[PDB]
Amino acid sequence: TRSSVLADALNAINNAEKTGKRQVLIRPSSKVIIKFLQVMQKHGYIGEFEYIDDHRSGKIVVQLNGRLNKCGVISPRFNVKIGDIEKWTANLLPARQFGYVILTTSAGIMDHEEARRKHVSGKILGFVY
Amino acid sequence: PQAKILSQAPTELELQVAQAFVELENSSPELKAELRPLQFKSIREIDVAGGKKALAIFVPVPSLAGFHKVQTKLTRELEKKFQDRHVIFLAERRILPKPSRTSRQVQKRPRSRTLTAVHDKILEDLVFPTEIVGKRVRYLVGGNKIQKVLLDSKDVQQIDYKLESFQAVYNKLTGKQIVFEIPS
Amino acid sequence: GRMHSAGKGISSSAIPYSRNAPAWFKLSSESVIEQIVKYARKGLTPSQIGVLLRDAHGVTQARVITGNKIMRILKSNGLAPEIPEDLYYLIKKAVSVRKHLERNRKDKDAKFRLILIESRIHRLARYYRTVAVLPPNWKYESATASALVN
Amino acid sequence: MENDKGQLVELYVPRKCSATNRIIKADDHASVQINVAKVDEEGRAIPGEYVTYALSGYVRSRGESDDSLNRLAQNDGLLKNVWSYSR
Amino acid sequence: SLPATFDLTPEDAQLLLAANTHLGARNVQVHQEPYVFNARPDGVHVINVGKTWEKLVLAARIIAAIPNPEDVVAISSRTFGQRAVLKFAAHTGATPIAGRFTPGSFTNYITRSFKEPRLVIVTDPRSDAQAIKEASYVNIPVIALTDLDSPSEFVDVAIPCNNRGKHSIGLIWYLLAREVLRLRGALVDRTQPWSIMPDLYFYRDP
Amino acid sequence: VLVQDLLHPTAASEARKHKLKTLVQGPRSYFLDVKCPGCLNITTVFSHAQTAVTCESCSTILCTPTGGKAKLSEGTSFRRK
RNA sequence: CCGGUUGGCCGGUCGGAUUUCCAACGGGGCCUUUCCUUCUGGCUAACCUUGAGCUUGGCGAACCAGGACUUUUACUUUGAA
Ligand SMILES: [Mg+2]
Ligand SMILES: [Mg+2]
Ligand SMILES: [Mg+2]
Repeated sequence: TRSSVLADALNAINNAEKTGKRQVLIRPSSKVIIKFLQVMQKHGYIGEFEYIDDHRSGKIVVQLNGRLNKCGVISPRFNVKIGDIEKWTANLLPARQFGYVILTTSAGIMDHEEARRKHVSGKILGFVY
Repeated sequence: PQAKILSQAPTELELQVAQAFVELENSSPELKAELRPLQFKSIREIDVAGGKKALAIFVPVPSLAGFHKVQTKLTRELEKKFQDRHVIFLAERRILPKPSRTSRQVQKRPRSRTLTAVHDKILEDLVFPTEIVGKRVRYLVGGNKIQKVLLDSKDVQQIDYKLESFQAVYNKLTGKQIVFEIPS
Repeated sequence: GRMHSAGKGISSSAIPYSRNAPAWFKLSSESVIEQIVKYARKGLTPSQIGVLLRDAHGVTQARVITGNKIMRILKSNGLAPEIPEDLYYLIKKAVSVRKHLERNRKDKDAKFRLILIESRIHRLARYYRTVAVLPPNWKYESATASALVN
Repeated sequence: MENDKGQLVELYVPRKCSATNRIIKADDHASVQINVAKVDEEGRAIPGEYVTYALSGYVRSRGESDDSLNRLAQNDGLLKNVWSYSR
Repeated sequence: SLPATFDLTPEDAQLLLAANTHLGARNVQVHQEPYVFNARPDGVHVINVGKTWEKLVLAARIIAAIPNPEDVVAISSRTFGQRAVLKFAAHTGATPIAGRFTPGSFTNYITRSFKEPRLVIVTDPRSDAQAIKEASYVNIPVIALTDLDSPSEFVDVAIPCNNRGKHSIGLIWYLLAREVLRLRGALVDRTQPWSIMPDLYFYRDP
Repeated sequence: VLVQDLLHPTAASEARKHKLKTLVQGPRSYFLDVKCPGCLNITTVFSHAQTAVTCESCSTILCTPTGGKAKLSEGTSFRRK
């Protein structure tokens, strides 16, 4: 059964970006999905998305430009301290100049570089480049 | 006549719409002793971009049904006596704030007292003769949101002229930005 | 899904978007509420009450005409059952399978299906016990179950 | 890509597909670059005055080159009623 | 954009609906075809000939962009299009390949039939699949006289037409030749018709 | 196809789908008001009924249940409410 | 609204830095329905005050003290030992 709606969302976005499509429908649209998409959107990896309100959970239609190589999830949400962020970024980012590890810290959901600016850590959710 | 429908110390504006109520009540006895219980708390005037201000008439939540039974008639007569205005009856609903981690316990905060529920209730009661059939929320790339609501095509002649004023009153009450759409 | 089978069907009701319904319906809340408790007084479960309100009367679904649900209306008016409806139906299905098995011992399929039925009974009984609508020490056992059906 | 003081390095900034915004590699032998001639006020095409479209080998092998070229041409105004967004 | 003399004239529409160019395929429909306009109670679909006119004038714009007209190549291994591509090759600089496309004509640079075209136009993508398959090896754009059930992979401009009929294939090649000569300026009269009859591009039985 | 409007499907294509696989799910059933021969006695009946619905004035049974939509009896006059 | 760091600024000495300054990043105060608990005193913190612009007489953490009521964790930051 569905354990991770965020993982299903990111897998659907990956299949869409492999096929060359400019849009994808996400179901069922949690809060963490919205915040993850907002992080991807601020860096310019997706574009506009819209939240369809059916009354059950919501759906989302994201618009895709050509810039995304792979958005992924890290399951389980490992507990991450501040040196752990640099080992995680070295393991799963393609270069040291682009790409973001997204992690849910106690001051909201953010990427790893803004977490370094705020000096805060937390649990790891996924990655984007 | 005037002050009984009102609550506490009234303002001239409130008094004026109260006089509109009592000069409605003396005629047409098919609303007399039906709208005798009807009574509002206050009135807020907020300017739309068109020059013409709007009238939000805040009614108590039990009262709301009773207003809705006669609401078209009242908004017609009141807009027909208060020019340069559109007129709506909203219900004053209380928000209790979301309890923090350390904050000391109070009762369970039922779902009607949350900000999302009262905000889509005022969105519901902006447009009363029609029905919301859809709701969209656009997330633009600059970082700001736009909520779109979708109204059914029945009785849209009642509020097709008030829609940009509906937008301005929702922006004043919530800080959000809404757009309206009639699928056709 | 279909936890005790291999079926994967998707067939359910698709309730509408309007939570306030249906704008051809002129009746009041108290009339359908007295209709509900009249149907409950002659011994009908909430499913059958909702079916009768849907077809004969125009009642799209009782949560949107009135404020609350059919079982809440019955519980507040004092006609709530001692055990919930789905548990009761599973127990009476089990008692029919046991009576058949006493008659026809060589039905290995009935033995298998009985094991499935009693597994479903224990799953509901664990859930209802954990929300305290059944008292703890409520246990399904067959010789008690033949009489809890009445 | 550039060094610490301008001086662009990464020779051969490559082309990108007009449909999927994907890099056309140096050995993508299925990729094409369409040139459509421009017209000026007489019915006649001007030599050397083009509107240009690069299409990658990926969308061509999937068969969806023709719809992508329809949408790209209709967006640039050189078709009127061939492409529909509501599909 | 276009000066609106390029709209579908009633004369050209008469030619199109006379040749049965609108009569598309059977309820087989490759899903890459939004060109279909309605359907017939017969089970046969109708093609939107306005879209056929727009795709044809787009293909004419693409053909006219080529600097040396000998670099356009027209392919028809079907008998109904051989005379058509020979007449198109007469009226335009294009080299024809009528009949057999020998493989390795676009690859295999020591072959005697070695062409290096900048654009190739085929009659049926299914029957002329060898030409489009080699064109996908050497970066060559492909224009195809498509039907509603044709294999449109590696086709970039698909002109929808009834390619089961004798008159339709010839009319499409005729209209294509006429439009590229009009854009090239060999036919200065954009409004007046052509002295060449569309019956010149037709298949004859022996 | 690689570009399409998922937010605004055409009315035909939404009518082709299953009731749960549309954009927002909703019923394709409806209600009818049925009038029985003789006494006027308008009564509202669900389109897929599952019960032998009868008018309150007389046993003049209005619909019979089937696997799908209910079969309305022969002298009856319905309007789609 | 307000200050905090990195810039930035007449390159002021020919690689030193007086901030009226553009910018980025990171906090805090207040309002917007926003309880994110306060029973007793000294002391009054802001402070009513205020001298013609240093005056005599308003809200307790602003400074503590005294008791009283406390949903419970996991996680992460900082620090002690
Ligand atoms: Mg504490
Ligand atoms: Mg199982
Ligand atoms: Mg399933």
